[PDB]
Amino acid sequence: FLDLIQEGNLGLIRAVEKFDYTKGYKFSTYATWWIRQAITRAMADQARTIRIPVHMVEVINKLARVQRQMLQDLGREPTPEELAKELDMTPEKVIEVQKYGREPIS
Amino acid sequence: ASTAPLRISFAKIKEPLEVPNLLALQTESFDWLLGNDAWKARVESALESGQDVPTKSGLEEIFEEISPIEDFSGSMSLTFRDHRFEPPKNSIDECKDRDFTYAAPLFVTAEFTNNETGEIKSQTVFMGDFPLMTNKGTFVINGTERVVVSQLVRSPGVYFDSSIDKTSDKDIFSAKIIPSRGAWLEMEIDKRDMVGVRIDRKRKQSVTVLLKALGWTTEQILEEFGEYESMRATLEKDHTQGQDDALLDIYRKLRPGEPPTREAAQTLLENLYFNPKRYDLAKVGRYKVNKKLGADEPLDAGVLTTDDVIATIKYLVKLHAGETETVGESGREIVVETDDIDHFGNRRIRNVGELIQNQVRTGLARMERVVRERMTTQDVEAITPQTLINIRPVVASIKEFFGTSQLSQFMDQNNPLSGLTHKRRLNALGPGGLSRERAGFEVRDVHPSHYGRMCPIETPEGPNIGLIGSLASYGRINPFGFIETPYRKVVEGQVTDDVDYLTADEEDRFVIAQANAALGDDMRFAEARVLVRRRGGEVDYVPGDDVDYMDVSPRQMVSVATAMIPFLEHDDANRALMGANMMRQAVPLIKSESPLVGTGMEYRSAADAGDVVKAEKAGVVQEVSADYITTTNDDGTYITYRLAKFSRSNQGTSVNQKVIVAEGDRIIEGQVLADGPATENGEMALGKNLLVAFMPWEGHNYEDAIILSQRLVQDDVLSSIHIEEHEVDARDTKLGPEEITRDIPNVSEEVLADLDERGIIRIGAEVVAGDILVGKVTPKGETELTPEERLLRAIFGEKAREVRDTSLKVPHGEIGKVIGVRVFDREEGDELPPGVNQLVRVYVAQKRKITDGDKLAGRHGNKGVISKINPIEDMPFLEDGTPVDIILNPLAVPSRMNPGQVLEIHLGWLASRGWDVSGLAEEWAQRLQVIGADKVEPGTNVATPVFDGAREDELAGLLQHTIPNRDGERMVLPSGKARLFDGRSGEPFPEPISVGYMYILKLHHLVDDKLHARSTGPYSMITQQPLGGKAQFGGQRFGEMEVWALEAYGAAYALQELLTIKSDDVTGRVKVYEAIVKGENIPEPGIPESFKVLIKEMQSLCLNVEVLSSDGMSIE
Amino acid sequence: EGIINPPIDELLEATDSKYSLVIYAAKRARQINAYYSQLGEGLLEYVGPLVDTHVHEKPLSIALREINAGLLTSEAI
RNA sequence: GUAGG
Repeated sequence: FLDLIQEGNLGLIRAVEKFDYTKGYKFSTYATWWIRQAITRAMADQARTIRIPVHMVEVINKLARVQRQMLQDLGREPTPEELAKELDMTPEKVIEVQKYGREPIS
Repeated sequence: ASTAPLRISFAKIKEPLEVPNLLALQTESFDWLLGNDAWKARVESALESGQDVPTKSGLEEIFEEISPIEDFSGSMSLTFRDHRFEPPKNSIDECKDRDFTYAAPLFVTAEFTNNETGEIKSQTVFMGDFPLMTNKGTFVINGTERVVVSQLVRSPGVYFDSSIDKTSDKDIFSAKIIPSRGAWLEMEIDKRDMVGVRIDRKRKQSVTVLLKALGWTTEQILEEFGEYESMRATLEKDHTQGQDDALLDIYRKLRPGEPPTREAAQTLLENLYFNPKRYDLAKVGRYKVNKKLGADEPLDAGVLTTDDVIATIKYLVKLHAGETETVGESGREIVVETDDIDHFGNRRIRNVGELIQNQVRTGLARMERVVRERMTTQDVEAITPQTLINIRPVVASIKEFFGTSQLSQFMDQNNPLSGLTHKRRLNALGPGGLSRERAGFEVRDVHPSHYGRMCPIETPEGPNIGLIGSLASYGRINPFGFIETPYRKVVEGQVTDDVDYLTADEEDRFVIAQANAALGDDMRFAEARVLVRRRGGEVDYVPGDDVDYMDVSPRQMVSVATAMIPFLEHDDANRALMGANMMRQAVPLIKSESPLVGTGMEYRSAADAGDVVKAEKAGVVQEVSADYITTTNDDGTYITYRLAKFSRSNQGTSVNQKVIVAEGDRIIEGQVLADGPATENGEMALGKNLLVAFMPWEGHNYEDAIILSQRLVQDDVLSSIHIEEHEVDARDTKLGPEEITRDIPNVSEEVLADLDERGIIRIGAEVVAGDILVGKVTPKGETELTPEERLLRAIFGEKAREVRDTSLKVPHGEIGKVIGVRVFDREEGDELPPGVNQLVRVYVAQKRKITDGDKLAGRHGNKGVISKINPIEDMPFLEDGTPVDIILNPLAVPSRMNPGQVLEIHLGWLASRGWDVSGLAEEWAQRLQVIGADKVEPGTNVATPVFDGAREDELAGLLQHTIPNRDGERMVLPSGKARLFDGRSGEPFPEPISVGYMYILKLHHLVDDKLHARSTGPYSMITQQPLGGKAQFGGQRFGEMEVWALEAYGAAYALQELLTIKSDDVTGRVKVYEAIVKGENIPEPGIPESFKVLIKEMQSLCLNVEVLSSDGMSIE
Repeated sequence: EGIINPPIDELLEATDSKYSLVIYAAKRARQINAYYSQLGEGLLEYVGPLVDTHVHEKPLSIALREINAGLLTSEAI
């Protein structure tokens, strides 16, 4: 949590370096975008021991959330081809990404 | 009537109340949790019968407890009014087979009502799969049968304590109010003659500042506290005054570093104690608090109130004043007294339902937090019940409980008795409770209150002694969570039929008689003098009509396992403890036989156990076959029961089921139709009944060892099947997929003789160590062949193909005949975990006979390892020529103080050859005639209940009048001994020896599993010392204590080899193996490795540990 | 024909210690074992078993037998 | 975790 706070501070100094009053709004609408950017980058870059690249990271999170949506809607484990279709990828890429998203066990 | 087979009874008093459902504990609690039809049926039955019962199902209780969620505006709300269940898709057997958590779907109707829209939208939402308890009280998770065990804990409420401080030279009194979930508050008085409060033990403080912080003013406090000088001294010493000043003082003390604030303080105290979420006292908590503090009917549910705080202040001060009886605060007059925590009144057991409810409540609280966050970050009119919830918390928490949780344990299926005693056990170890290291002398030992509620005999004899305990035989659970026991109602010195269930504390009020006490022909006491018990565990007597309750049966205290032992009163405590602990470890045999001598309760403990297969309709059987039995009821329903054959049990023993009922026999509902493991005619049978004699014999039975004939090996009397299951997975790796196939590389043709074309061994093909079961080959390894291998191949003209053999082989030291193989495939309909393409599991089943080294034991704590299986002729044979099947040292019996085994033996003999006693007219003769155990034929069983068992006069009289076995003579003398001819020498022994029948069981501590040896094998990774354990060819550990012994002798070289060559030195190990196999002397050991690891680690802490020499740097 | 075949007391008296005996017998057994592992290079410094030998045997038993017979000797440097 | 020592 506290490292996330520091990374948000980093995004804040970045955003205020790139803010001007020309925008006809408050700070809270401009800075928050860059804070979100910095936190997302940190969570994608230094979260996993076996580091994944950013593109694969968003692949993992998209797969996880859409799979959770499938479970919520259908209430059953969807067929691999079904998940492949909602993702539009192939089943081979599906098993690949599923294996790439594990965590080390101590 | 025909429930159980004929069994003569030696009981002397008729039990009024039959044993309840032995397994009600788990099933009723889970039925309450589900809120299914059975729970409501029991609730209405109790209500019409007048018995108290909860009308609110646990699941709907938790769902109603979570109030509709309100944002900062409170515009919208969500009500989870009703839930429902549907039949689970998978069958129990199917779930066991295919590794599926037996469960059913959980739908709840969520109603989203918004005032801003002024609209209600209803939708049924699936919250997640819910595991379900099968009819035998077992949870089938991932194909493994787990069980959950009730947990003892300290119930919430007010507690008080008095102690003596050596320094103070005076007593110190304290109190606490332990909640259900919230933070704990304590209250000490006269710590140094003053009073104070622990708010989570944050800092030193007084009661006066807390009272001032509350709305109660100083004047009224003096008025209500003016009769105790201690409180007057406390307040007059108090300098601070006024509510605000006390509030800011306590706020600064509790949370220093910030300026005090009135509203911040007020809301913090409200959240800490008066908010209904943080400090929700359970129903039992309030029920106990009102009685202990004397408040007459306070709020049924709710957090503590200031009235309760002042009431406990009064109670504490009154206890300090030395007063014993005092007027209750807003209540009746009550005793003030320090309470002992060990007392069973203050110990409450969470059953399965309560634990699952707590876990799902935590999950639903996580869900509430998540959905509140989402609502705070969600737009209006984009809100639906099906979208806002998230089912991840609930399923995550329920699975995280059913796996990796101490109270969720692996079922033990050694025999049905093991199943029962695992079901009923209460465990004090767990989360938020008495852990392993928290134990003390006081908690472990027995208490006067554990009578009829917890058997005091059977507990693990290991380090966890007394932290686990079995439930009593007649025990029952209170809706709050206390345990009750029945008691017969006695009035005006007579015995009324009605039975009332009493709890731990309520029993203290009255004085209860003893069941063993004699009762005359009339309903009145035979003797004016009679033994009774009263408050505090006192055992004083009170003659005449003074009692009002009496134990319903003599066997209340004893548990089911203990109550199996016959002649229990004679045995010591320790030996009955060991005996009960051992009956759980017996293994079923190829053929079972019921005990000739044993208590009459085994039938019930077998029928109530799930292993037997009992009918559920009263019909007629049409076709009988081993695989299935087909029956038809008069209504017209045809039911065919499947009998399991040779299915591996959890511990690795067969679960074969036999068939009893003939073709044309009638059936009454509930009748047993097939045996389980270790059963016969529905009666428990964990062992076999042997002939035994007591005499030392050549030193082959020295120090507890056992000698037995070879007739046991010859007739398979003691033989047990054993099935080992092993599996392999055709995993896919980076280089490619693995293939299970017949084409194995770099092997002879003969080894692949039993393998099928697919590469899977055939069914029935016997295997041995090193064999091949399924032929799997690695896709490829990066091969850089060595020059010698290249030359050899070129000369021989063979190709070193990339694929490598990694086939499963039979483990070393294991034999057997394959009985079953199962194959699962990815591309088929069957689903496997990710990556794996195929799984194959193979069974190997063998028939282990009794051999040297196998453990053996009886029911009275007498256990030993076999030491010699002599031929049939060498056994000292009785006068007629019958050999004695087993020989036992007599030296053990007086020393071990278990005389019962001896009595049993004589009675065992009496059961073998029957007794005839008619018109004898002696005292024991008349007792047998009235009991009905007067005429018996040979071979019929006998029943001696645990405390109503036969006396010695009856045994002596029966021995005097045993039926003639042959030639009109009795082979046993009236003393109970017989003349034994030697087997080897041939002459008769000098004096008669004691002989008779004894029930012997075969413990599961077999020799086959324990054996282990290691020339060389695997090694460890971080430090190369050989990894231990039989499952990986491990080396035995040479301990620090062991090295001390070797250093005592003055032997230095053996130590050096044990520490360097034989482990922890990779360089020298291969050299030593080379020297041994070549034939030269062993080389000179060098430095070990673990020292290098240690110096490297100590260098990493910024300590420059240098290995120097006297002449500068050293050579290493 | 046993580990205890040479009685210990005679060995002890000649050696004068329970530890000097083991070191000295072990050194002799090492020498004999290395001689039997010579396999023909025929170093002159090495010597054979003074007492007769069995077809299969352990060098230490032969060493202890020589000590009991007393044909060997020791001298600390 | 639980058995046996």
